[PDB]
Amino acid sequence: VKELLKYSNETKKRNFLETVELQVGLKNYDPQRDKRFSGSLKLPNCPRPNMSICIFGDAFDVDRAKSCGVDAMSVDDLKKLNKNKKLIKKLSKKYNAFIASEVLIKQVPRLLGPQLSKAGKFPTPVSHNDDLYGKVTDVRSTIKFQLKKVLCLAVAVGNVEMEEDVLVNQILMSVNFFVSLLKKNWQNVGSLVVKSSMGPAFRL
Amino acid sequence: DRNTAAETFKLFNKYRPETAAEKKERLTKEAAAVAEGKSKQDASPKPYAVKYGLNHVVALIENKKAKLVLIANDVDPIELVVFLPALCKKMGVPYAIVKGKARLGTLVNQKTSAVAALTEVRAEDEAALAKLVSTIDANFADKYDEVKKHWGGGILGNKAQAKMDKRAKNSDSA
Amino acid sequence: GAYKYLEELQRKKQSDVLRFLQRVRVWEYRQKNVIHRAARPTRPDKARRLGYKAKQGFVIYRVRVRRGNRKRPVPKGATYGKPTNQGVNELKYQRSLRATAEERVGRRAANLRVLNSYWVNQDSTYKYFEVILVDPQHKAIRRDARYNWICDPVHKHREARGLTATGKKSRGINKGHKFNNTKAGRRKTWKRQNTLSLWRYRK
RNA sequence: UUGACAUUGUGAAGAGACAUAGAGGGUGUAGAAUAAGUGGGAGCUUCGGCGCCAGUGAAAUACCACUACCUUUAUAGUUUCUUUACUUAUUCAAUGAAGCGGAGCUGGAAUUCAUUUUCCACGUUCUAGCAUUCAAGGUCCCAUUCGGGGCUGAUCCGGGUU
RNA sequence: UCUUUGUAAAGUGCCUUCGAAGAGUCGAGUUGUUUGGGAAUGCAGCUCUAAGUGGGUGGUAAAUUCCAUCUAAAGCUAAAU
RNA sequence: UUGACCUCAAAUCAGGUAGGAGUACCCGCUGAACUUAAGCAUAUCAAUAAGCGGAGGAAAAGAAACCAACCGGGAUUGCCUUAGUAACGGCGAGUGAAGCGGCAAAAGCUCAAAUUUGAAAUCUGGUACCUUCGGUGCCCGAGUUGUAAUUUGGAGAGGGCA
Repeated sequence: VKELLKYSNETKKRNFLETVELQVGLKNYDPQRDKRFSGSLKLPNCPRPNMSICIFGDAFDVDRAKSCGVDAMSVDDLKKLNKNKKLIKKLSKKYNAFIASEVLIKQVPRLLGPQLSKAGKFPTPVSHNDDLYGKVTDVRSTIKFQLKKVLCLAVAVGNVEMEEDVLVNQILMSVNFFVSLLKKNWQNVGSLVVKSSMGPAFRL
Repeated sequence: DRNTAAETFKLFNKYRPETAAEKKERLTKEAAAVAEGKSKQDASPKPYAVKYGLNHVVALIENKKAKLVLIANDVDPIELVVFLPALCKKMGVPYAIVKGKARLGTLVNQKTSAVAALTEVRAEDEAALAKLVSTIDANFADKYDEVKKHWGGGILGNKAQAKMDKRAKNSDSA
Repeated sequence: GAYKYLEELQRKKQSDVLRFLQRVRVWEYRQKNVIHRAARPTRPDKARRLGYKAKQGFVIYRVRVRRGNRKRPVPKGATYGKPTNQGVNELKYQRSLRATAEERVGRRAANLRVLNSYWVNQDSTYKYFEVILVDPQHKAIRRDARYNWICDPVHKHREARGLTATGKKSRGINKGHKFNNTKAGRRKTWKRQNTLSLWRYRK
């Protein structure tokens, strides 16, 4: 059972000595192939925030650059173009739309590398900016499958009590298992090495 | 060894099953008693004889009623008794592999026994029982994993041994 | 109870202990005669579920049978017939070797009666079985109603008429649709359907 | 006749990789800097120190981990090969299964580098004779009868007939 | 018709805890034979070798998923013939 | 040194038993060929004849690891029928079952696997006596590497209550 160990719970709270927001990290284990279309290619809604700081480079257009002055992080435009291609790196993830898809060929050599842009997997160019901003400032997870076999993500903070973090590790177990393709093996819950950022690893 | 065997067989000479004359005597006793005192087989006392027989002993082990189990270094269909070390180690009952089913025969008034077991014991010899349990557990039950790792046999014959050792001496040393 | 342990141990054959015991015993049995007396059942479980009750009268014999196909006679290979029937080397002898063991000890201890038998051991040259014979004239078995049916004289040589354990297999007698050539007996079910039945008032 | 599997086991070599840890290794640009990749992330340690930031590049670090990449087996059992070594299976042969194997005992080749480090011997060759009675002798018994017994003569040890 | 052998044996209602069931056998590959049995009906030689909500059968091979039926690898028994 | 155990033998040991005959029916093994195919090599004759092993008044089979796929039947054997059918087959010549239905006869069950453990409660043999195809007492043996009762798949066991 996931109750004897911590795995999201109260048991690992005094093991780390840093009194800063240290988030818990869950690692899935499933042998896949080297291809890019297989695996769990989905980023769901995380119901409790991961408690991270992230600012959004909303480079919007006429119909969508008005809902950023109420509940957002930064208000940008498409005219400010000579900053996000040469010097500035003060960002964590952006958020775009479908109305302007000809500016995307310009911010690729600087922001596609450290995951500051969008290519094909994360819901960054979503049009709706009046309801999806109650989901991105409550910081989500990071489901990104690597080359051979690992899936490193983040669930919540270890200092958060076991009451908010009781339906979050359960709703995340139902995403890498049910959007699963048929290039996955038996017992897809095979090995879950869960360590936050500083202490020991607690596995099932 | 001979010391613990001597102590163990003094203990079992104190506890023998009923022979024919004893059974006929207690038959006359209870034939008097049930006809006169009408005690439902309780005018006779509770027995304290040694439990024995192989299916009997295995049942007493599986129900954890045994205090001590003895086993022969014998019977030629060996699959009869190779599981009793594992049963006694699995159920925590102490056990010792005594030499000869002949001696186990003579303590039980039979020819061959191949097992013997104490389940009850009177209050006179609890300490001697516990001392024997301690010595046996020092010998047999606690070395069980290590002996389970050892591979017995393989000792060459002495002509082959002497030829081996001379060839090994003249090849590495002089 | 401790025949369940012997039962399950004997089910684990190629494990290291049983292949040690199998090697010592194939050596020992190969150094004795072809048919000789077993003083005690080497497998009390497997003898015991075939009808052994250890009292006066039940006898185990232990028996080596030569192992393989049946090189036909008719010397220098010539069968004198159709090339349908011109084989020698590959013909396979419809009775099992377990049946041959039972039949040979039936002839040698002719006073006794075979009951069943069981495998014990094999190398490439030989199979070794043990037969579980009963002495029917002994007074411990002429009484004791669970085993006195052997005393009736219709069971003289059950081993030679296929009436034992391995006989009724080798006759193919079971129920089923897979035994229609031999279900009540092969030749009775042959003869009842090559017989032209004629009535008086011919239908 | 030739092959494969079975009968068919046990030691000692050479490579393929697994229980089981860890030291280290892994230098195309840029970037304090050898970032094989990823996750958390603005801070930790008494302090120092690094880190956030800054800047960079496809990859931003202090701090804890996973997959990995080339070594390192020191710990345990399996592989196909070395043809090596084994005796217990199987095989062959001989004997009224008679003297095997090891150690010692004298001599003696042997030269001593401390004292023996060594190996060979260890009852019969002029003769168509003889060789048999628990063996004569020696030594201790027994109860001296007339005789019997034990040890040695014929070194012990392991019962593997060789 | 003489004993009444019996404080023996057996039957049945409810509840609980259980519930042991047959291996070099089953099954399989091959080989010979056989059968109406046809990607193999039975038997037998060899080689491999099981399982336990399992095993077999369900007359076309196989993967996958239900369903029904029985319980093998021990044994006895008249009459219709 | 005596006493046991295992195992293996020998006795004109005690007491038993197997052998051969018949073999028409029954259970197996082994196994042709003439023949048919208007030739002949698979086929057919034929799972036959001859050979060999083994029984009885019948043997054998038998209480389902079955038949079905139904609204389900229920051990075995036999007859009538399915049926010269499905199926096999140089798809030639030929070979060729079974379930369902109607009757005949109807019959069920037993071991292994569960410690009786406040009691091997079991049995052969020898002897004494007798209401001597057997019964009772006693004594040696067999046997707890396990005999009796209990249970056998449909149930059944242990407890508890009426």
